[PDB]
Amino acid sequence: QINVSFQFFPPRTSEMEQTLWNSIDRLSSLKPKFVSVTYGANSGERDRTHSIIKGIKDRTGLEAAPHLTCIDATPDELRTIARDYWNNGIRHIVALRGDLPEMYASDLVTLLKEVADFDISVAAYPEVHPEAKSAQADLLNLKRKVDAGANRAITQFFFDVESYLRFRDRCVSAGIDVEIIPGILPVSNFKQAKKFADMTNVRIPAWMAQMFDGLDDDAETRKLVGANIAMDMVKILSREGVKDFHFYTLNRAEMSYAICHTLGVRP
Amino acid sequence: FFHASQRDALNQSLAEVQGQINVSFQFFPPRTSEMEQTLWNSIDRLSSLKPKFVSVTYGRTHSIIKGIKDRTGLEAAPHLTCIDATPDELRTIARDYWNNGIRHIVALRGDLPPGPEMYASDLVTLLKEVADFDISVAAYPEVHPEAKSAQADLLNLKRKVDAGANRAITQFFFDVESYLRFRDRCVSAGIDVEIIPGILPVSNFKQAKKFADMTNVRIPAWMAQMFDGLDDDAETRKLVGANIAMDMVKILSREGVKDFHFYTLNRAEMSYAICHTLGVRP
Amino acid sequence: FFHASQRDALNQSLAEVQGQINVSFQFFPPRTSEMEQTLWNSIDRLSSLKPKFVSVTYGANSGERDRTHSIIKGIKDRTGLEAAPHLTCIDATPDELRTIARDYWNNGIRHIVALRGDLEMYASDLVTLLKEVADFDISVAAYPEVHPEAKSAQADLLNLKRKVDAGANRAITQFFFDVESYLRFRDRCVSAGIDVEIIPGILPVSNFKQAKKFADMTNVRIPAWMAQMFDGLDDDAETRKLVGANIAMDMVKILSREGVKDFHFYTLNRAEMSYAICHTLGVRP
Amino acid sequence: FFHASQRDALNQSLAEVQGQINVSFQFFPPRTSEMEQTLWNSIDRLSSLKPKFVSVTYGANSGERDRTHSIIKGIKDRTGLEAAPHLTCIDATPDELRTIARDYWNNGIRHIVALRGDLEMYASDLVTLLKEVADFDISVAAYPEVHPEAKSAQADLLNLKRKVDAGANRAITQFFFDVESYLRFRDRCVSAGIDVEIIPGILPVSNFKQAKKFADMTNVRIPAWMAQMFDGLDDDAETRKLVGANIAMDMVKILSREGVKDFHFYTLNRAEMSYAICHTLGVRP
Ligand SMILES: Cc1cc2nc3c(=O)[nH]c(=O)nc-3n(C[C@H](O)[C@H](O)[C@H](O)COP(=O)(O)OP(=O)(O)OC[C@H]3O[C@@H](n4cnc5c(N)ncnc54)[C@H](O)[C@@H]3O)c2cc1C
Ligand SMILES: Cc1cc2nc3c(=O)[nH]c(=O)nc-3n(C[C@H](O)[C@H](O)[C@H](O)COP(=O)(O)OP(=O)(O)OC[C@H]3O[C@@H](n4cnc5c(N)ncnc54)[C@H](O)[C@@H]3O)c2cc1C
Ligand SMILES: Cc1cc2nc3c(=O)[nH]c(=O)nc-3n(C[C@H](O)[C@H](O)[C@H](O)COP(=O)(O)OP(=O)(O)OC[C@H]3O[C@@H](n4cnc5c(N)ncnc54)[C@H](O)[C@@H]3O)c2cc1C
Ligand SMILES: Cc1cc2nc3c(=O)[nH]c(=O)nc-3n(C[C@H](O)[C@H](O)[C@H](O)COP(=O)(O)OP(=O)(O)OC[C@H]3O[C@@H](n4cnc5c(N)ncnc54)[C@H](O)[C@@H]3O)c2cc1C
Ligand SMILES: CN1c2c(nc(N)[nH]c2=O)NC[C@@H]1CNc1ccc(C(=O)N[C@@H](CCC(=O)O)C(=O)O)cc1
Ligand SMILES: CN1c2c(nc(N)[nH]c2=O)NC[C@@H]1CNc1ccc(C(=O)N[C@@H](CCC(=O)O)C(=O)O)cc1
Ligand SMILES: CN1c2c(nc(N)[nH]c2=O)NC[C@@H]1CNc1ccc(C(=O)N[C@@H](CCC(=O)O)C(=O)O)cc1
Ligand SMILES: CN1c2c(nc(N)[nH]c2=O)NC[C@@H]1CNc1ccc(C(=O)N[C@@H](CCC(=O)O)C(=O)O)cc1
Repeated sequence: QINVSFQFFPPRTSEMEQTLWNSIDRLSSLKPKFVSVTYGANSGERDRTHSIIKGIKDRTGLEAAPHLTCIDATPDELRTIARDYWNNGIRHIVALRGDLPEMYASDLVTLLKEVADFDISVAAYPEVHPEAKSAQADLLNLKRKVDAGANRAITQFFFDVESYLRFRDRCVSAGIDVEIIPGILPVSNFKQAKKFADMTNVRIPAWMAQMFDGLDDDAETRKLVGANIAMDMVKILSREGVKDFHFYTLNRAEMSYAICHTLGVRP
Repeated sequence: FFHASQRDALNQSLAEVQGQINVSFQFFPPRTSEMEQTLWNSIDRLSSLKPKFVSVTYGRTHSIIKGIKDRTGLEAAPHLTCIDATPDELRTIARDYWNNGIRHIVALRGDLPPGPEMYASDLVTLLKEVADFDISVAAYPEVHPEAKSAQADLLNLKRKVDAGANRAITQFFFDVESYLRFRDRCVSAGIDVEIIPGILPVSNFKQAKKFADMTNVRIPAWMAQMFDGLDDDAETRKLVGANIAMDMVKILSREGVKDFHFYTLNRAEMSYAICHTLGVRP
Repeated sequence: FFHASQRDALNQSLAEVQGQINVSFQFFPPRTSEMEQTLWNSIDRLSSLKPKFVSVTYGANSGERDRTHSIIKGIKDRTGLEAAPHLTCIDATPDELRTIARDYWNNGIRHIVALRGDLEMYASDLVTLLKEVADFDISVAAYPEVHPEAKSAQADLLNLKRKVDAGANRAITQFFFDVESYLRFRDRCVSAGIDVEIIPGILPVSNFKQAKKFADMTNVRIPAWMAQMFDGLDDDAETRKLVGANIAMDMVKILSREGVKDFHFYTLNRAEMSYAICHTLGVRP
Repeated sequence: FFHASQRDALNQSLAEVQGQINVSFQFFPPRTSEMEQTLWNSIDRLSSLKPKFVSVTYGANSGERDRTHSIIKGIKDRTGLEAAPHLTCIDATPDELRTIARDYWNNGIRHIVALRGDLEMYASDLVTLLKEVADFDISVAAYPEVHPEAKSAQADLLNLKRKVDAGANRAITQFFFDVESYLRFRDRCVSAGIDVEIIPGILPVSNFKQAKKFADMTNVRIPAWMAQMFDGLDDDAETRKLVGANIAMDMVKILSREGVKDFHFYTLNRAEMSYAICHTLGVRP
């Protein structure tokens, strides 16, 4: 069947905290294989990420994976943190280098596997990481992370489906045998999605830009339009063999819940 | 891999139709104060899309038409049936409209009261003489329940067109292939009017399904499965329904359909969004 | 490598159709000494490709019928090719049209492109009138994207059927750049029971600014990618030529693979582009 | 309508890459006054496209090193663009090469295309020698269809790896017409652990007779459809240009869709074709 995972971020306000827990209760009913919580060095720190992870586990029993980065952290610190997480039931970590230099994501994967037999997920970039020397180098890096122990790759979001398909083919050609899980970003706020995409070199098709044109002050239409795009995307990916999806919920459940419904993932 | 590129091509072609598609909206006389307000709010919202025309069902209609015309200046076409009316009484009601600014009328026989020898074709002819109205009639891609056969039903539409109907609006449908095959059959039968698809954006499946079973409109298995389990989830139903309708008009648009009629159920949200995807914007 | 493979397959198939494609060329009466010279140069160059026929337009409401007739005569005497004059009925009475038709027939002109003409009778009326005069080969216009004055796509399609039923044995389309529109229209013609081949009219574009204006007036869609391809080339005739040839070559390659074996070229009296496109279709001297 | 849809998708994607493609142009030392003039005209025309760099060949065993150096200097002073001289080691001793390298570096030449050269040391030896002289940007040749003298495809691939490991930061391919061969080679480079981008060398063909001879000598395959496309055009330069442009435009469109964002053009000192191909890639003045 189809497996799904949901990504959340640490709330910074009382309002967002309420929204998040509402979304977790709603989405947990879909029995995701796992959920994850992002890390922001200047937007919550490791303690806030960990707190949310602990809260999810206690409230839902679901496997919750914290996103752990290695910037401004020492190897000894990372080992101590990893040991603590393991001994506390956290056995899946999304290993990342982090949004800013001594170590790269592959170094963290190796460090984590030395501590314990963690389930590890790493970032993949269908349209190439902005800092990569080349597409070839970025693919060789993903192979490096997988070879170090990563169990699966989760991709940066994309809106050009062929870009993901072509990337998946290159991964297979390179001998990367783990699942390349598409990270899906349901878009309700285009202005913000466009900003993020431009910063990560993610192409926004001309038809998509036109689809959101003139909707700056029409939230309702943006939601229906964005849901249509996301549902169409997962439909095509599903037809192309994708059996795993990771949703960038941005702490909202409505869109991701509905998209999962169309994939047959229901309570 | 082709599925991906085909979708991009479909989406891009849709983005390029911007400002070339005509749309019409259908409303019904409100039965409560809440609906009254909802209706006028929707008319204001939808009026900004500059529809070719809007229509009002008839089971107060005359009032609604005038109100819409005297408020937006849109071509408000009232619906007229052959129920509870005599061939002579349908004439006084017919010239009153022309002597009031109403030149477009949707001619139908009408739903039979729960409890005549005059059909819609007979009604169309009974209007052309009074005056040269713009007559729009109903077409049934999946065949009208009472029709003895598909061909017989098709010939009837032709009869209604030859009588003076300058356009046909279809019963709602969810099987796009059925509409396309029907559109082809119409041309083969010599019907030279466009067969405007009537689109019903579904938010309440339970109710839509009941209406469908009553009008002989088929609900595809994939659609039934798509709405299964959402009886108590209005939010998901709306996103799913919008997706279905948007996918429909997108496919229809690529097939050359440049005219759409929306059964708004007096709500603007869904139809407004579907129009947005078709490039119909304020 | 889907795209790469699809390309090699498309290219090889095109290479294999050599000696199976029929082509026709459309010219217009020269208005200057320079254009007169250009036209005859193009006629000699293109005649070497042995087209099934060539045609010469006649601007409706122009009153320059004699020019069209003169050019047609010149082509026949100079090349021995079948030359078809375009004839419009919007600017002539039935009697005048019958006289014009009879003279054509007696002058050995047995193929006429019957049109209503750019602004009482419609093209179908002209077709009927011509068949009554003599057993002419008659070609008529088809519109994949619907004629701008049609009350509906259905009405326009039934009109084509009327012209064919009246005696037209060839249908030539308005130019287009949306290949899928032509393919869908071809299927719709079958649904309407039209049994004549729908010959695509190909317009090789070198001057985009002018083609865009023409397309806008005729309801012909210019894809966004095409508008982008010509953006910034207003003063670069060389690049426009290469880009336009690429577009036309791609178009006929796809149409060829779909089974089209007849092409009508709107040459604008120039031979270079049409000659090269024909070369890719295996139509060579 | 698979082929039609695939075309529209490919074309729209190409339109959307505008402002994301990097290009470079290769020239050769003019041998006559006419060619000298042609070259500078091409350099001015192409420089307006802001290429990442341009390069100038040096025929091994020619003894005309000065010409290459002179042209490079002229380009830098006239355009301010990065100009890379090609340097071969088959006709010079290590000491001579070190002197040549030092002078380039002191003259502001920081990018060299290091080659063994057309017939003791191999290109990898030159790469190592250059890096020892200074921190040069070094580009080397790659062969998707395997260099004719290689003992095996594996040996040739490992040789590219050796050159990259020695300090080369760019790989530029021999020209090709079999797009799938390049794509497969690109994947094989990843398998070999080569992390530099493999830049496709594009040869826009106008004179097929000459390109065929060159291809035959370099082991580059000419597809049967391509040979057929140029058949019968020996004395038709106009049609050859249109056909060749069509081929190159189709090639970069497919490569672009596959993620290639860097292209190196073998201009043969002419600007027209390369300029137009760049225009389709969104590289415009
Ligand atoms: C699914 C997902 C979740 C994420 N969650 C978060 C989050 O919670 N918090 C946060 O801060 N960020 C997060 N990010 C963003 C991420 O941290 C940034 O993309 C970051 O710049 C790189 O992280 P990485 O793990 O991909 O790094 P790496 O895999 O180390 O890659 C980073 C760059 O270094 C290059 N590289 C690798 N090894 C070498 C080498 N030896 N020499 C030279 N270059 C090399 C790569 O090719 C690449 O360009 C996420 C991204 C994804 C796709
Ligand atoms: C766009 C649209 C708007 C509508 N608006 C309204 C509205 O405002 N009010 C309302 O009351 N209803 C409305 N309806 C519903 C409609 O009135 C019903 O569907 C009704 O059952 C048939 O109407 P008709 O106009 O199709 O009649 P007809 O076209 O006469 O068709 C009815 C049946 O008679 C058959 N038939 C025709 N002539 C003969 C003959 N001589 N002998 C035997 N069989 C024959 C036909 O095949 C068919 O089965 C609407 C429907 C549509 C699609
Ligand atoms: C291959 C080709 C060659 C051409 N050559 C020339 C030329 O040399 N000179 C020139 O002047 N123009 C020329 N034209 C342009 C052409 O004359 C215009 O497109 C003109 O507007 C329509 O001519 P038609 O023959 O298609 O007319 P018709 O087939 O009569 O169609 C014109 C319109 O009338 C409608 N129609 C048909 N019958 C009726 C009816 N009974 N009642 C109401 N509407 C009806 C049709 O649907 C359509 O919208 C050419 C076009 C093509 C595609
Ligand atoms: C982008 C580009 C630019 C060029 N510019 C020029 C130019 O300006 N001037 C000019 O003269 N030529 C030029 N050439 C042609 C080139 O010099 C020839 O292809 C030449 O035959 C090989 O040069 P190379 O640098 O690839 O050599 P190398 O990489 O040394 O390879 C040549 C052969 O030696 C083999 N090989 C490598 N090491 C060993 C070893 N230790 N033992 C045995 N075999 C080995 C390789 O597999 C291969 O078959 C260019 C080619 C390209 C693709
Ligand atoms: C781990 N995230 C991430 C990444 N890639 C990089 N480089 N960095 C990241 O932090 N890829 C996946 C994910 C992307 N995160 C995000 C977060 C917010 C928005 C955004 O546009 N937020 C809007 C709308 C929120 C809403 O839905 O209401 C905002 O205004 O917050 C986009 C992507
Ligand atoms: C003219 N209408 C009509 C017809 N066909 C027949 N036979 N009769 C008709 O009146 N075809 C088109 C249109 C269909 N009308 C309708 C009206 C309501 C609903 C419906 O499902 N109503 C629900 C939900 C309303 C809502 O969205 O709030 C209801 O419970 O009222 C469906 C079709
Ligand atoms: C019979 N023609 C025609 C028609 N459709 C209509 N409505 N009317 C017509 O006359 N369809 C086919 C053909 C199109 N004719 C033309 C004629 C000129 C140009 C044009 O753009 N001419 C430019 C460039 C000429 C050149 O290439 O040198 C010009 O400025 O003349 C386009 C289409
Ligand atoms: C560095 N060149 C090169 C190589 N490979 C090898 N082995 N040797 C080389 O010198 N690969 C890339 C490039 C190819 N150079 C060339 C040079 C000329 C022609 C050629 O066919 N020239 C024709 C036409 C010139 C024109 O277009 O005007 C000629 O007759 O000069 C082809 C490839």
